[PDB]
Amino acid sequence: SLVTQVILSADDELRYPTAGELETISSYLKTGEYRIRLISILQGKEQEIIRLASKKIFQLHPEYIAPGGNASGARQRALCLRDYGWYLRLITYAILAGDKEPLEKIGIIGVREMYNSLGVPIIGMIDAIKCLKEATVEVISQEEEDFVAPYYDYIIQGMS
Amino acid sequence: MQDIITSVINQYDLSGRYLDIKGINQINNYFDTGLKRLMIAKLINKEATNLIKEASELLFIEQPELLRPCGNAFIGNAYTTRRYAACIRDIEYYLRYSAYSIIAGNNSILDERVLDGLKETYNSLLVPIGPTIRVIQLLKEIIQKKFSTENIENAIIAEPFDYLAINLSDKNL
Amino acid sequence: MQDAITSVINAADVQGKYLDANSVEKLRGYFQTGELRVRAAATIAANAATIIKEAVAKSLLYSDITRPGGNMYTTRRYAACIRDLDYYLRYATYGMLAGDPSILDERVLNGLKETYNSLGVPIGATIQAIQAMKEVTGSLVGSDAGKEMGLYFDYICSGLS
Amino acid sequence: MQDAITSVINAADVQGKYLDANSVEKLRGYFQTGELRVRAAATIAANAATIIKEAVAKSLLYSDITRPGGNMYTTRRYAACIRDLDYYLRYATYGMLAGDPSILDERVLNGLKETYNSLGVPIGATIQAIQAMKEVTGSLVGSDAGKEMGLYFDYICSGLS
Amino acid sequence: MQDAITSVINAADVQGKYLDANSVEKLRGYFQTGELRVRAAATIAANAATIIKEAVAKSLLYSDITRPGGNMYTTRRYAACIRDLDYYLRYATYGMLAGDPSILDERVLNGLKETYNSLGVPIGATIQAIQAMKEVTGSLVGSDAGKEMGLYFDYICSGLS
Amino acid sequence: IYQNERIGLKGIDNKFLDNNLSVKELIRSLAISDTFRSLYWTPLYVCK
Amino acid sequence: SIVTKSIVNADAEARYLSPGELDRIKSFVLSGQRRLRIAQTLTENRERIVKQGGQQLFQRRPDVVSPGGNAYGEEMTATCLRDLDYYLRLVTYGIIAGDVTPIEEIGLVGVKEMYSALGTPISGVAEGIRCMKDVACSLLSGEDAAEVGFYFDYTLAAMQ
Amino acid sequence: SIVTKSIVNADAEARYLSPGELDRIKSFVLSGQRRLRIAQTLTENRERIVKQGGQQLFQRRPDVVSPGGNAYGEEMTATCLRDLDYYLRLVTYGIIAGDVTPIEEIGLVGVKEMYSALGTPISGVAEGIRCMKDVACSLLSGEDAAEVGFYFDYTLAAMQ
Amino acid sequence: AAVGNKSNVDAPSFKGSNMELADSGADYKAFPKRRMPGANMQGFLDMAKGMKPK
Amino acid sequence: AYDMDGTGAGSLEPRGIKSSAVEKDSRCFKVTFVLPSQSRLYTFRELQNVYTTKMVPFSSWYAEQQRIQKMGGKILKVELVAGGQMRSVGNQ
Amino acid sequence: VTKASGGSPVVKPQLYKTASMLTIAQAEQQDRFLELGELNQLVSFLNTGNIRLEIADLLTKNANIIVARAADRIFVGGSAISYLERPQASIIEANSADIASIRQMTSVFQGNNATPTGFKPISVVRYGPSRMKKSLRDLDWFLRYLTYAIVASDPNILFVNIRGLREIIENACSSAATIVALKEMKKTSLSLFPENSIQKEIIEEYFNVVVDEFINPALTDTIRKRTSNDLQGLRLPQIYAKAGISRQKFVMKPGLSTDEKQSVISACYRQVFERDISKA
Ligand SMILES: CCC1=C(C)/C(=C/C2=NC(=C\c3[nH]c(/C=C4\NC(=O)[C@H](C)[C@H]4CC)c(C)c3CCC(=O)O)/C(CCC(=O)O)=C2C)NC1=O
Ligand SMILES: CCC1=C(C)/C(=C/C2=NC(=C\c3[nH]c(/C=C4\NC(=O)[C@H](C)[C@H]4CC)c(C)c3CCC(=O)O)/C(CCC(=O)O)=C2C)NC1=O
Ligand SMILES: CCC1=C(C)/C(=C/C2=NC(=C\c3[nH]c(/C=C4\NC(=O)[C@H](C)[C@H]4CC)c(C)c3CCC(=O)O)/C(CCC(=O)O)=C2C)NC1=O
Ligand SMILES: CCC1=C(C)/C(=C/C2=NC(=C\c3[nH]c(/C=C4\NC(=O)[C@H](C)[C@H]4CC)c(C)c3CCC(=O)O)/C(CCC(=O)O)=C2C)NC1=O
Ligand SMILES: CCC1=C(C)/C(=C/C2=NC(=C\c3[nH]c(/C=C4\NC(=O)[C@H](C)[C@H]4CC)c(C)c3CCC(=O)O)/C(CCC(=O)O)=C2C)NC1=O
Ligand SMILES: CCC1=C(C)/C(=C/C2=NC(=C\c3[nH]c(/C=C4\NC(=O)[C@H](C)[C@H]4CC)c(C)c3CCC(=O)O)/C(CCC(=O)O)=C2C)NC1=O
Ligand SMILES: CCC1=C(C)/C(=C/C2=NC(=C\c3[nH]c(/C=C4\NC(=O)[C@H](C)[C@H]4CC)c(C)c3CCC(=O)O)/C(CCC(=O)O)=C2C)NC1=O
Ligand SMILES: CCC1=C(C)/C(=C/C2=NC(=C\c3[nH]c(/C=C4\NC(=O)[C@H](C)[C@H]4CC)c(C)c3CCC(=O)O)/C(CCC(=O)O)=C2C)NC1=O
Repeated sequence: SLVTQVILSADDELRYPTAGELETISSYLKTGEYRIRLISILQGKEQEIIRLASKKIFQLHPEYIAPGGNASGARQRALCLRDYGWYLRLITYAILAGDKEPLEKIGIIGVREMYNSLGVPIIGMIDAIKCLKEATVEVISQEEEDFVAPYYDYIIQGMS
Repeated sequence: MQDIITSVINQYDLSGRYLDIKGINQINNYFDTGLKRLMIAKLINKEATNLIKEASELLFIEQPELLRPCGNAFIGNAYTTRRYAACIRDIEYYLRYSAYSIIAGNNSILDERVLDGLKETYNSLLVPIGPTIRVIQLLKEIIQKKFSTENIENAIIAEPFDYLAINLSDKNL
Repeated sequence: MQDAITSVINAADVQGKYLDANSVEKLRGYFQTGELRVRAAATIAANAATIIKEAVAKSLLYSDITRPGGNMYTTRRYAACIRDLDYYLRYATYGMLAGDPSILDERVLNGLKETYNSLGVPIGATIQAIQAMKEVTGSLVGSDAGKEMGLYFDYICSGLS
Repeated sequence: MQDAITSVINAADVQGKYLDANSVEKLRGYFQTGELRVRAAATIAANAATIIKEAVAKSLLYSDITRPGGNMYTTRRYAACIRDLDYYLRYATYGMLAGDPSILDERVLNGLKETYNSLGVPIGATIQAIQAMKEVTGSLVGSDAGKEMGLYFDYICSGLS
Repeated sequence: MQDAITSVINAADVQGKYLDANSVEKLRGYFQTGELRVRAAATIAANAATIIKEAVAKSLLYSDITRPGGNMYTTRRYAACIRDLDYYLRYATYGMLAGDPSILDERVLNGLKETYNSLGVPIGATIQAIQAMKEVTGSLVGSDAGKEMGLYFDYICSGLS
Repeated sequence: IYQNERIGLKGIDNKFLDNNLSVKELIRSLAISDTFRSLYWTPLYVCK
Repeated sequence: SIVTKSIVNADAEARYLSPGELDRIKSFVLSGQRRLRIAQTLTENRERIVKQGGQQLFQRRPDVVSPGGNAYGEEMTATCLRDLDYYLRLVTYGIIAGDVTPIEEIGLVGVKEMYSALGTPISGVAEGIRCMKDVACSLLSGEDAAEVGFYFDYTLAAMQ
Repeated sequence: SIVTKSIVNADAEARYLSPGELDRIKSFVLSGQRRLRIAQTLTENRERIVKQGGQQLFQRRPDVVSPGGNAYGEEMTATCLRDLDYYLRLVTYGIIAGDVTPIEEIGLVGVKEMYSALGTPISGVAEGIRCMKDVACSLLSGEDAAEVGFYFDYTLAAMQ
Repeated sequence: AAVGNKSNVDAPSFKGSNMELADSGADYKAFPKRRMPGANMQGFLDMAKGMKPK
Repeated sequence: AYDMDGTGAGSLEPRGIKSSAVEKDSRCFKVTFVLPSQSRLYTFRELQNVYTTKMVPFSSWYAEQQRIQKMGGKILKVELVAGGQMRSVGNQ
Repeated sequence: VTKASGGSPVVKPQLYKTASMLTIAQAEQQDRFLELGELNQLVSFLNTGNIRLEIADLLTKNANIIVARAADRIFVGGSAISYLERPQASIIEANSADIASIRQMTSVFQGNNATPTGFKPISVVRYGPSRMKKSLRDLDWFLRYLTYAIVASDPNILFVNIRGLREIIENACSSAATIVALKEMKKTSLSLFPENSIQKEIIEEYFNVVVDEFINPALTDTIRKRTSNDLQGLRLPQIYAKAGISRQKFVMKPGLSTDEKQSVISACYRQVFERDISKA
């Protein structure tokens, strides 16, 4: 989370948190429930969104769905929606703890070697998350989707 | 480094005086465009991996020599994919430190972390300085394609990329 | 860190005697299999990533260590596995060439089971990954070469147990 | 600024002894090549402009130091090159006659690499120009004379590096 | 750090062309002398201490650099010499195998004459030690092999001058 | 300069001492000597 | 430009700028609108100004392109026109700078050393710029042709 | 051996063995038939190689056996030949291992500390090994004498 | 064969051509003899064909 | 000299590890710990064993023990093998 | 503008290894003459020698035949081999190898199976010239570093320049239209030698190093995160560090042989003191 980054970043200098950092905790905690209210909106639309993600990741990339591709077959596609479910679940964690570590300690750190040992094309997974961010805009209004927009494209930046 | 603010405060500390209103007017000009400086930065994070890709093809479409053998001058252009891999990596940096420096509203982060020894490093590896600067402003035109209907975002985007251009030049005039 | 020739020279030297007929008898036995081990180590170097991809998909790919809560959930933790399985397939290749498993316990086995208990890495799933990795290695190098490369896999599995 | 005879006399004088058999032995070796060096310095004087025109066209003529932004773009900067390459081909001719590279570091090498770093002149392209200039110089003066003239070119390239 | 094959590949690659008949013509010339260089590097490895002991006793053993005030007086300073002469006989062995003196100026020559001037090490006595060391090296490896190993000694002596 | 090498310049001094030469031509007559060229031009870097 | 050397003139003299210097910086910047129009004409006429420039150059100097000439063959003739594209570019700089200071330190200082060292007849390249001048002044009115031609003939003067 | 240090070389470098390393393990094991023949010659010639080895050693160094020498009397002279039997044994190990790695960590590492601490002239024992070398190379052909002598002179080098 | 026969006059060397075989072209310089054009310059070569024939 | 000259907050050398070790201290611990790197997956360096047991001095145990937890290490056991306890003079 | 300068020394970055090369460097880094094992290392690759060299010329001579026979397979639209452009640097020359392609103005089939299933071959001019100006250029280059890997010691120069290559060109190229073209060169290059002779196994093993590793995921970028503020984070392609001699490390696992424990300790002397003073 954000307080953890301040306690850590202040701990390697052997000092208490300064004036600016205590702002960064205080301002983060005052915007508390709005992340809490937002994640309940997204949890009610996880079956909403991943159905829309499978819309365009496969019409864009029929290579993976076709016989021979990695996602060919039922059970391969079955977990395919599961990876969207874990990613969307991770983003609800990142939207709450207002930073990137739950998207980075999980999911991002070492993701390429995971997929490369699986056969999933790592470029395709970048479009999958980009597809997932494209899908979240429809079930979300303009007020709060740019609140969740910077959490998505960090994942794309992490995967390249 | 130093943002526009800390650079302003050091301006008044050297003279040892409090912040007058001419000093505060400089700070207010940052606070007005500060909200506009972010979606410029937020657009770059969303357009980062793309904006390097359009810059490379727009570069090599005019400099096909950079994708060719060097000549006997052992010069580092994008000849091999090992050369091409690292050479795209430099475009990462020019977009990155020119992205922070858009938010700081001041080129202090640019010269001390990019410019200092840049001609040093490229003269060692014999790297192109000419094409290296041209790709920096191919990014500038590419980024300004998005914010184009008005023209006060344009001066903001131009300031980091224009600073690297004037400073990486061997001065002809 | 001794090969078959180093171990033969050590035992013949540790008694202060020359290399008699029995010491050279084993050395001739090692030189006969010298042609087999290089070709075994040849193909294993080529299909290193393919062998590890086959073992994990055949042993522990879909088990619930792979799912959340399991010992292999996060991408850092998954990436540590194929990094970790690479050493077992690599050091076993060294034992197959040297003809002596001294390098394994010297550089792999010591402090290994004591380390996995610290991290909480499941030794049970680890050995079955190496067993499955041993099964695919017998596919590539053949039967007898698989018998040689397989002879050092279970040496790792035995000591790691 | 010492030639082969000056260096031989200095070392024989610095110990306060006469010119023994070893000191004259090298001096006789220098007088044997005295005929070769003059003819080598003869043709180099004739084809001075032709050699420099061949080196720049063969090494750095069309590279992007020649284009805008490169280190050699403007006509003042291009004209400084052939002026600059003339000294390397000229002072190397002096070392070839004197048989001792003392004149190079005395009058060329000292403060040279420290000067190019000030101007920002690429030392990498400079040495390859001298290497290409060394290659054409072996064309004119022959093999062994090129070996002599070439022996001072890389001395410049070594110290300038 | 390029050998004869690396230098041939670089020049053939730097023009973007394949290895034509002229590039392979020199490569065949290097492979012909491949048998000579290893045996030359073989005996030099064996008689490394003997060669350096012969050179210093033949060139600068009893001169007044060896006596008090000379540049080699104290035991630390004397011990630095045979340590220092070991590199010249060692790196020259590398140039003899690689067939290209690029390793010398890369790892020996650069900052060398600028370092001896700092310490005040006499460059004159240094070259004569290497010349005497070159003379004994022609004793061991033979005539043509001595011509090869000797071709890199004077390269050190030239640049170190 | 020492008396050995000043013998080569004695034609320049007494030409000046008899009021037959200026100061600037005395200065140029000294600097264009080989006694000067052998001291500050020859044993030095070309730009120093 | 006129701004930079009117400064460095008054800089050396330990003084500020006179009315004679400041009524011309003033007079030059009001001239700046008309200068960009003139340079804008030569900017996207380089296809005709260069190609017709080398038109009359070869008709007047067939030696340089004939076998034995410096610009002989498909190769050198391309570079034969490349230099004219250079000098046509510098004239666009001089028109906007209001002076041959850009043309001075680019393409003029030490130009005889380059072309003598390249084997190129320096008189031949002077003939090339004169042929470009008639094409350039034919593209503009009389008030402009007294300027655009005015910078070419300075380049003609320094190039011999 | 060549097998164990070609491994530990590539072991430290985090890589496998190159063709340069694997075409020599290959080249060494085909050489293994010829190595055992060479070591088999020195194995049951230790009676002559040692006894004639100490032959020339005393004729060249009578001080070490004279009264006051380290190997004086019936006792020390027996141990005087015992060490030569040691070093002759290690050369048989180096020939079969294809390297002085057996000779390195046995009889060479810290050898000057032992013989200096025993009062033995280390130069004298070096003379003994050289006398054994002429006897050993006299027992083999020219192709073999370039090997069996080759390991002795390494022991000569490290023993001074 | 030299064919030095007689009347080796000096003036009036004429014209024509022959282009005799090289040699020694069996040596080994590592660099070519250079040439501009390529990349950055296909525009003007194609375009100096225009005036080539004039 | 020793690490307690008067340095604390607001002092010229940066605020850092301050050990209570005397002049040339001769006390040393015997520690045991695992310390996973947590940085190999974006650096891709070679791997080294993380379970170590070694003798650290008293002069720098606190810095090491303060750092072993910095990178998520766990200390399994430490002892004071060499040195006395409650010893006024003699730790030197 | 930068108001200071550290200087730019001439640095030659690593490009590849060769068998004649790294073993000269390994004992170099340990501060020793190479030993008889490594002297036996440098010799019999030189003893490979002309066998490696003749593989180049026989491969180099019919380079067009190697490239053209791939062109018949995966390029519709007549010949479509005009866009070859062998001299790729724009030089007049110094000397040229001989290739000498089509003379008079796909001939016999009898075994020719390229596309494993319904793979779409790139047509032609639909594809366009500028993109076509590379495909023959890269079918060129695969013939090249192979004929630099034969002439060198190892296949390492191929591995550095083919690892992430398929990803970079993956958008302007159907990747399977490369694997067909790369497996046509081995099928063509195996026409030259009597098989089950020594040369047949040499060059075959170098073709499958480049084509099978071509279909292989690219290495991940290495990151250099800094510890404190004033530093700056970097990032390097993992391709970049695996080219060249690749300097070694030393570890002190207690239980090594006391030489390799001695070579590591003396390796520690050279690091901290810059010269092994125990040797000196
Ligand atoms: C919390 C972070 C996290 C992720 C993401 C994760 C992924 C993951 N994906 C897997 C497989 C897979 N994943 C895919 C994926 C896809 N095919 C497509 O076309 C798509 C673009 C993509 C899905 C959106 C396929 C086809 C397989 C099966 C490959 C095989 O085994 O043959 C596997 C092997 C076992 C399994 O399916 O559970 C893991 C562990 N583990 C994690 O801990
Ligand atoms: C933060 C600011 C910053 C920059 C910019 C930077 C650049 C940088 N560029 C490098 C190399 C390189 N850079 C290139 C780049 C190019 N080649 C071309 O032909 C083109 C002109 C250009 C691409 C635009 C190439 C080919 C190399 C490798 C040279 C070689 O090994 O041959 C290297 C050496 C490898 C390494 O990274 O360790 C550094 C340090 N470092 C920095 O800290
Ligand atoms: C060369 C001899 C040698 C070995 C074998 C070795 C292992 C080793 N495995 C580790 C971790 C690990 N190892 C695994 C492995 C697994 N998870 C599973 O479910 C499977 C059963 C298993 C794969 C087969 C995981 C997930 C971690 C990360 C643990 C963590 O982050 O807490 C770590 C911690 C540090 C790191 O990976 O950077 C070490 C040191 N070190 C050595 O020097
Ligand atoms: C691998 C390339 C390379 C070389 C050659 C090298 C030389 C080098 N020689 C040194 C000293 C020295 N070198 C000598 C050498 C000599 N005295 C004489 O009279 C002779 C002429 C000469 C022996 C031939 C002496 C006496 C010192 C010690 C100087 C001192 O203590 O002041 C030192 C100072 C540090 C030290 O020795 O630990 C270096 C770094 N370093 C390198 O990296
Ligand atoms: C901006 C100022 C400026 C100029 C003018 C300039 C000229 C210049 N002209 C060149 C060549 C050349 N220039 C010519 C020119 C000519 N042949 C003729 O017959 C005509 C008389 C004449 C042109 C009208 C030729 C033939 C070459 C190639 C010479 C060779 O290949 O040896 C080259 C070397 C190749 C290159 O890098 O382009 C330079 C640098 N550089 C500059 O920075
Ligand atoms: C395998 C490597 C190896 C060696 C070489 C070795 C040497 C060794 N030499 C010894 C004694 C000795 N060695 C000598 C040797 C000599 N006297 C001379 O004059 C000659 C110069 C020289 C022999 C050629 C003598 C006289 C003693 C007995 C010294 C005493 O009794 O004080 C001893 C003590 C008695 C014993 O245990 O044998 C050892 C251990 N041990 C080893 O493990
Ligand atoms: C951040 C978590 C953490 C803690 C708590 C910690 C404690 C710690 N306390 C120490 C000593 C000490 N601690 C004390 C403390 C006390 N004496 C008393 O009478 C009181 C009961 C008590 C004060 C409340 C004393 C006197 C020493 C010095 C002991 C000696 O010199 O022998 C030392 C030895 C080294 C040093 O101080 O430089 C450590 C490492 N280290 C850590 O990393
Ligand atoms: C010597 C080993 C080696 C190779 C091969 C190599 C290739 C390489 N191919 C490239 C592009 C390309 N390569 C190709 C085509 C193809 N490539 C193929 O291997 C197929 C035969 C064909 C498709 C069927 C195309 C169309 C491009 C342009 C892609 C783009 O526009 O980005 C590029 C980017 C620069 C360029 O535009 O050329 C490199 C660096 N580099 C190397 O170091």
